[PDB]
Amino acid sequence: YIKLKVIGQDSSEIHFKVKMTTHLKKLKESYCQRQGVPMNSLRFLFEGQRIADNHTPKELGMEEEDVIEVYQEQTGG
Amino acid sequence: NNRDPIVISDSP
Repeated sequence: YIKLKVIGQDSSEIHFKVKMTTHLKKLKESYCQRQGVPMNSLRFLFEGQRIADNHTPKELGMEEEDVIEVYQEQTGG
Repeated sequence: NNRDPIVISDSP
């Protein structure tokens, strides 16, 4: 699998174990559901760009133990 | 350390 290291605001090493075949859409929502926040509230940043709902770990250049950031959106949701 | 591994379920 692919372990994505998400940088939490409280400095947490969130290790998301994703599957190389599933769209990041299901991963993005699952992250929100786990933290107890609605989707569109947090933006996932990868290489400066933000992961879209139609993005897959196959593109961009995602690898094992990769680093991904998460920040709150200006809208809050 | 504060690393937590998350495993989800792949479903359409």
